[PDB]
Amino acid sequence: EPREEAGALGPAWDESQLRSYSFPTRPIPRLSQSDPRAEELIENEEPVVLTDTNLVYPALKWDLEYLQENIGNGDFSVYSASTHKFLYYDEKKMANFQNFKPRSNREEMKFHEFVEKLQDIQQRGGEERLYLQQTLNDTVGRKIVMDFLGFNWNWINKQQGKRGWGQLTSNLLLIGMEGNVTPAHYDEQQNFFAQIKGYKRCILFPPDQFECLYPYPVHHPCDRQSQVDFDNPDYERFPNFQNVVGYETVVGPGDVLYIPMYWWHHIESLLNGGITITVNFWYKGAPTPEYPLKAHQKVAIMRNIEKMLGEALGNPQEVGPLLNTMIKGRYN
Amino acid sequence: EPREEAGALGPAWDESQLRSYSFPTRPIPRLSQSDPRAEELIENEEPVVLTDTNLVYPALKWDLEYLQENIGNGDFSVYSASTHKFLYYDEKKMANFQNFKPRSNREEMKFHEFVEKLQDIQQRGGEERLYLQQTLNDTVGRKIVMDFLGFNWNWINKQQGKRGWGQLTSNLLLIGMEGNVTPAHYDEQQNFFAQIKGYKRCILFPPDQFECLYPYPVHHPCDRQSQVDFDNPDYERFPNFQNVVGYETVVGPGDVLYIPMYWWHHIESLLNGGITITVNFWYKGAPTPEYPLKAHQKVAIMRNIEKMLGEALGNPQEVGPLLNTMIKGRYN
Ligand SMILES: Oc1c(I)cc(Cl)c2cccnc12
Ligand SMILES: Oc1c(I)cc(Cl)c2cccnc12
Ligand SMILES: [Fe+2]
Ligand SMILES: [Fe+2]
Repeated sequence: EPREEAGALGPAWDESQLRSYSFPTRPIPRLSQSDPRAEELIENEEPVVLTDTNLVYPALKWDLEYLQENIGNGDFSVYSASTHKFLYYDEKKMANFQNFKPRSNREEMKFHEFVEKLQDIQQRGGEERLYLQQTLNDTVGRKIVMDFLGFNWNWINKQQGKRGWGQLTSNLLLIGMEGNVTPAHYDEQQNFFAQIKGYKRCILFPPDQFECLYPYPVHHPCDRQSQVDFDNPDYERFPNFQNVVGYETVVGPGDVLYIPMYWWHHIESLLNGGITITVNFWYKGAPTPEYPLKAHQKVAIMRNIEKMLGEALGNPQEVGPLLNTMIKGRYN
Repeated sequence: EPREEAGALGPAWDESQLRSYSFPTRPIPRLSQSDPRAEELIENEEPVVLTDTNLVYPALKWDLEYLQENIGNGDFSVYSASTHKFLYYDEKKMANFQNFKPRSNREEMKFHEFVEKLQDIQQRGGEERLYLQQTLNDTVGRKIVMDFLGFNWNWINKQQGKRGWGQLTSNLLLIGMEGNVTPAHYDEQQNFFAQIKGYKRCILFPPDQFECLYPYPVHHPCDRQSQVDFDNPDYERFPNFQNVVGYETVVGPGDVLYIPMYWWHHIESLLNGGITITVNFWYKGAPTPEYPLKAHQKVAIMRNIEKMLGEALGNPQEVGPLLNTMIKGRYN
């Protein structure tokens, strides 16, 4: 059931704001940071919404206005698509596949310019949507640095210690528009996903559902994304999508979602629900210490064979025919 | 056309002694050792029958009687099958596959005992056939050592030098019974196949016909053999067998066949043609020095991925499902 906001301000969100999908899902547990079960889920690399970290307390005041006034005149990466689906591609790998035009084009700008194109689009009721994805570096204004400084570093660094994780690799900041979807993909890093403004539906799939999810080829610029269009699944090409079962939740201002290493996540900003703000924190996982082997290690292996083959053969286009030659009438 | 033996002794063999097969084949060139074209085929790793090496001149006198009188009382590996097809299995790998009973059972013995079971079988018109495959070591009698000593070492060692090949790894000696088939398989070593007594039909396939030949899984005890039963090919399981094209020849006393590294060979002793004797010499190929990649190197690669996977997963039975997970809806 949708959560009731304090002081009776009404339901935070309602069902009609969520897209409809072919697969069932179960709920991710919402817990307190002090709960022993949350700690148990994290070490066990299972998802968990932590409702009371205060991780990004100072950022909760943030709207566009405030950020405009304070982030300063630096350069911000802005992605742009004529549709609700924001398929991230990888630029390095574009060389690997020629018959692939990007359907979502990046563009650098200043915050006011991003806010410009934002207010405009809404004022002219357009279908174009936008995402601001910017790895928070240095150019940022004094107040925002003060906001940053006030994040709950005690809590997060102590999680990094207990999990024996490696180093904080990045802090993306995300500002998007209502209805924005980030299609299913997995990451190699442990992730804390800190919600700030707006509501996001997060659907997660364990790594053992590799077979139902059909990642793009490793050398493909969409490496790590599902090939399956969730809005129109192709059961002829992707029969095992019919078997997919997700874990689902809705995060709002103050919630931190642990997205474990190698879990798929598909993320959507609520329809008619306004802009969204998230900040995420990524940590390199603990290093390798044993059988039975875990699903994610098997995924590591498939990736590695694929990388190796592309090297040995001098050509990523040849990986697929070599793999078929290897299994046809032999392993299949 | 079948070759005419000197002094008009009649056709060496006739068509009716050859089994009938679903695939076409072309002839391997019969050449002289002095011919520049033979040297050109060898360095190019293509097959060639050399008609005048004198490689095993002293052994041409050998029949059963002579060998009995001279090889001495040592131990000789003898394979035994209730059929014409001698499927060699690998003993180490038997652990890897349980639902596999060997259909051709080995047995050690003395030469007279082998000759015993030979004369008997013929006298009692039986379907059981036998092969003597013995890596010539030391136990052998003085005359046979003298025979050995007289082989054309000048010629063979000078081939090893020119080809930059590594070391002579083995000298099998083969004595079999008429109609014996050795089903298609490939070897990793360069091979000189020296015919001595009887006639053998050798059908060879280049390594680029991997796809039509369907080798068993690398961890299978029949690793390196075709899965295809040439006498009853299963075009449902092995569709690309329909595309197979071989190079064929008939070798007799005095002929040496170069079987290049990684070429498939399927070998059959002529029907109604009596016992056969061969001695083969195997050399480790030249070491690796470049694209485009050669078929055999690609075969090296498929083998390696397969070996790696079996290691990483701690279980050869899991190689196949991991490979399918890796290609299904991804590369196929
Ligand atoms: O890597 C990510 C980006 I970039 C943007 C979003 Cl919305 C994500 C959401 C969940 C997990 N990872 C995400
Ligand atoms: O490895 C071999 C054995 I053991 C027995 C036979 Cl009649 C062969 C014939 C051709 C090539 N290799 C062969
Ligand atoms: Fe992600
Ligand atoms: Fe062989």
